[PDB]
Amino acid sequence: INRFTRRASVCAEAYNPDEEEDDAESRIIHPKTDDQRNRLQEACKDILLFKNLDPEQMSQVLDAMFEKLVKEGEHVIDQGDDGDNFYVIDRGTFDIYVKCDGVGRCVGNYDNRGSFGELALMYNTPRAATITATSPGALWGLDRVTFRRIIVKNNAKKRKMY
Amino acid sequence: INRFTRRASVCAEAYNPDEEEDDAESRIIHPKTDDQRNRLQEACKDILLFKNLDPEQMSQVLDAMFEKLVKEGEHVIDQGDDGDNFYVIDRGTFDIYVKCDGVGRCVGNYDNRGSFGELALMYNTPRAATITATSPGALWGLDRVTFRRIIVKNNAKKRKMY
Amino acid sequence: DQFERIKTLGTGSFGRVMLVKHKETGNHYAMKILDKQKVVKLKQIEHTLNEKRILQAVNFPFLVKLEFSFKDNSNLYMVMEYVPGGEMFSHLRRIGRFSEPHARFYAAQIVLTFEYLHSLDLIYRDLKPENLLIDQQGYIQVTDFGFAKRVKGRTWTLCGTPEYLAPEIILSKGYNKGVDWWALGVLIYEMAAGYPPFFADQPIQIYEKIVSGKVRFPSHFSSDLKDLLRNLLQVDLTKRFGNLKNGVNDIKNHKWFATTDWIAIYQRKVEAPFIPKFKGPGDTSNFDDYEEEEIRVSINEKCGKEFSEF
Amino acid sequence: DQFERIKTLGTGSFGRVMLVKHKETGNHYAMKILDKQKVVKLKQIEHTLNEKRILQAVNFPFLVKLEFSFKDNSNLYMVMEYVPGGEMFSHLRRIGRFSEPHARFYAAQIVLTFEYLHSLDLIYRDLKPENLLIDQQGYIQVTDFGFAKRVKGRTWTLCGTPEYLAPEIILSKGYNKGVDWWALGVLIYEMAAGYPPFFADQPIQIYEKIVSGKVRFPSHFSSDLKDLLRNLLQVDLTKRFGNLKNGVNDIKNHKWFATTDWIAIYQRKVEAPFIPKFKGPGDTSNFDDYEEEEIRVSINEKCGKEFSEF
Repeated sequence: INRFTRRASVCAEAYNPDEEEDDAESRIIHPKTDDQRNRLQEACKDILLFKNLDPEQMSQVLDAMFEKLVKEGEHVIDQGDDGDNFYVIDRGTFDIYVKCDGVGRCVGNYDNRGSFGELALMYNTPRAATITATSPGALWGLDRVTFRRIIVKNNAKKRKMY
Repeated sequence: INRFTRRASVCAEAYNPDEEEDDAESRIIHPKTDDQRNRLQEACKDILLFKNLDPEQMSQVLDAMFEKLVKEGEHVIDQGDDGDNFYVIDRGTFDIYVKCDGVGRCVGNYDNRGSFGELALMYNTPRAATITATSPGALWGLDRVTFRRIIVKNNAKKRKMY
Repeated sequence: DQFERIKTLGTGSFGRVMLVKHKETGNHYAMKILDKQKVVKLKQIEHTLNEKRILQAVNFPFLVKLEFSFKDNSNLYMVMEYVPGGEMFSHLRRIGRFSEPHARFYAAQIVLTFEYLHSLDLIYRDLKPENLLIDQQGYIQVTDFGFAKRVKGRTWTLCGTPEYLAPEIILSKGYNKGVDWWALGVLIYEMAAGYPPFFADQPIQIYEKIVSGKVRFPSHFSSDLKDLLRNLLQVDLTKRFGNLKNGVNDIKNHKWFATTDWIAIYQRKVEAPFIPKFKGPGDTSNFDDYEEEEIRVSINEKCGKEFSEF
Repeated sequence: DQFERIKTLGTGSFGRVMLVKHKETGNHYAMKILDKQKVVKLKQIEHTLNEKRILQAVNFPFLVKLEFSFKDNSNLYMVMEYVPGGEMFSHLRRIGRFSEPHARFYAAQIVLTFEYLHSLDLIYRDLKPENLLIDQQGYIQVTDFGFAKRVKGRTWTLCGTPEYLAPEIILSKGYNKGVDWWALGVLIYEMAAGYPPFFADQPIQIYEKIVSGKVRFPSHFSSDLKDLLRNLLQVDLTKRFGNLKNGVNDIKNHKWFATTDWIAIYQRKVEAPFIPKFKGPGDTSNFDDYEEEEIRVSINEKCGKEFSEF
């Protein structure tokens, strides 16, 4: 009747901001130019995660960002290892070749348009597909560790105070 | 964006219309009772193929139908091997198991209806199911070779006679 | 290794489960191997520790026994009582859909186990149709309890399955009970319509459907549960009429749910509406034709200092 | 001993297309390899014999001028032209919704190739998204011509469109070339709505949807396309627009083709809307990748007389 796909768990690191770690207020802001932030806000103000979020959290996320220069021909990500990074579509053509049952197939080429990689921030999931860079460019390397930590800390502080 | 699907080539058995010589009327002969024949006709009427067939072809198939007695714990048909037979559960209940990524998941059973391997007669394809015995019973049906031969003979007769 | 194996019983992300015969008594039992490979590769020791601490002092009819537990230099095997019968999802897929009494009994058992877990401050967490066992005497049993928590408190855990989530879990918001109630509103759908609830070729559609609470009225559905399904999906929980802290003075006073004699159900006496057909020791007609994978025993010590609580 | 292989381009249930290079001059080309082991069991010599004559029956730009084939002891090779671009199915899956100019150009090319195939009275027979390649010159080409055949009488070799099969052939009956439109008509849906036509997985559901004359019309179709789809809805497609005298009047005079000019395309001189990027020779980035698989077959004769004509 149907193939009936599996239903594996989606557990992850139980981040309990209460008595974990030792540091505090580890924001690590990375400011940049104003034009880049203004251009990125147009796309950041439309994601399901940012559609309902406090302006302070959005500003903090926009301020905290790391850039990485990727040249033509570089297999930085491959379907196999675990996935912990959120890549934003800044500029340049990037092909998404997924290994469908061990066979490469282009899913959807991204050229300074669209949004992807947010699924990696939902739970512990391996690499979505191979991101082949057709030409040089500068991508945004946002790790998973940073996103949950302040995004939950602000809510906890607001619930404790407010 | 989408689960997607394969584009495998499909196949069907060939035939030589120039070969007009065939059997006199039917090879296998096994006239059953009236109640069994009526039940088989009522069960076959629910099939789409039997919606346009005339009483002549129905009577021919009923006279040429082949019955097979399956005991308990018996096993003949298996997955993987090229399907070359077809039967219909006249009575009882037999659960069918289909592979699902190394797991023979169940699909269901039939009770005086249905048709195990009805699509196998439409085109040559490996066995995409697995039958298992449960209790003594009888299955009515015909192999793919004789069924296709009779169908092509009837088609040629209806095309040339007019 | 004081147990003679027979044949595998199941394999998946949760782990491996095989069938063994007690050498000291001669009885078919289930043996679940923890492996620990995925645990070390995915970090899942907290859930195991919580489940162990819970089972240390928890026992109810809707729970599996813990008889002998074995830990090796690099592996762990938990023994449990086997319940020949198989899961109900297989029968549901084979037939198609159950009747109203079946759904009523399912809801009764669900509320009963919910009240039992709340009596000692517990959360079921994961909930899927592949965690049910029906015996011959009608005693239903539940398996897979690693996804639990000692005290509800106020954490931000993320797990389960994409097919059973709510906006509160996507952005952790406590969901002390919504995750165990909102998602439940769709469970009945799986046992009502002739097709799975979520049918999409992309997780984005599933997420959009989960966020946008709206049940599609099937072409053939009873008008009794229609009003209940039209309101089961909600954001908050205080606005829900039938959602009292007791959980007994709300479902019993419902429209269709009225003659649910819970006094006879909680005492394990009323027979189930569908008993599986037995044949011999360790039946396999109800179970699938899954094969056994490559098994491997321990060789040396590698991660024996993990569960250092015994 | 002339062309040396490089890597694999794609294998299927009939043959494997790979990349080859000439040892004399040196130019990248495509080569289809087939194994007689799978053909002997199925016995499909009639379909393969048509290629021997199709190799010469080529006197038009659209008709890909195939190269000379070579039969071995247990393998056959056929060289063809190179396609630096890619397939249309991949582009459709990547985008999923073409504009008005692109759709008009695709419809014009489809009409042109259909008229070209009908002029010679050569049944296309095979039809699938894979049979449409985009060359670097900004045109469309067809592949796999072995299924083509022209017989005076009827036929019964069912093979080509298993999914997109009209209800007139599912009952094991005759058919005409007009069916080539029907099997392709549903394809236009993929270039209009955004999702596949059949939203199921079991062949039974696909057959029920095909026999059931009902097609949705979301708020995304054109004006003339809606009328064209509504006109074709009966089960017994008797009023087909292709089964006419010349077969190029009602379709060309329709409102969909308000402006057309086949003379401009006859001489090949109109640049396509968007040609794939050509990054020099060996630009196999547009095509889908595949695992490498060398020829591991023993050099031994296996029925030579059965493969004499080649």
